[PDB]
Amino acid sequence: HMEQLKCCSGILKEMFAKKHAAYAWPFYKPVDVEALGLHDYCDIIKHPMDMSTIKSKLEAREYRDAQEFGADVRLMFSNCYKYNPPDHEVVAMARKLQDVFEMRFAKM
Ligand SMILES: CCOc1cc(=O)n(C)cc1-c1cc(NS(O)(O)CC)ccc1Oc1ccc(F)cc1F
Repeated sequence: HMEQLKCCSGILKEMFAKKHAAYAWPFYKPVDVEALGLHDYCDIIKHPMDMSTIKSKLEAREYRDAQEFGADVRLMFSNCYKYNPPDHEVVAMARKLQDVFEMRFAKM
């Protein structure tokens, strides 16, 4: 249980690294509704998620097991697929970052 949570920090650190930075940058900080002009984001997305919030929740003790961590990382991607159109640039970036997460998260 304790060993799994330490590995979860390693997955988040890889996602934050310069290697994946080209498609991981719109997921670093929370979705800015006022700056981008996304008036209906809070209406459609009920539970918003970002890499900084997952990092903060992990830095504390919000997740009991790795499954709770995974559910939050998958929520971040699910929010991107629900709100944005299927042909948007951020959707393709979410798929590439999910490919990185799913590969490392499965190997534990
Ligand atoms: C209209 C798309 O807006 C978003 C919806 C969404 O679901 N996500 C996860 C992110 C963004 C998003 C948020 C920020 N700015 S921010 O400070 O909030 C985060 C750094 C910056 C870019 C963002 O996306 C893109 C927008 C245009 C483009 F050409 C490619 C993009 F990738």
